[PDB]
Amino acid sequence: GILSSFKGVAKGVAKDLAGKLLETLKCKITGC
Repeated sequence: GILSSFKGVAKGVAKDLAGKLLETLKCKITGC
């Protein structure tokens, strides 16, 4: 389903988006 894919992944996008694009520094800082 689309909703399944979104709620599975999109639900935590607010923080994790930065985790991906800024992996070089957010994940090092926050510990993603």
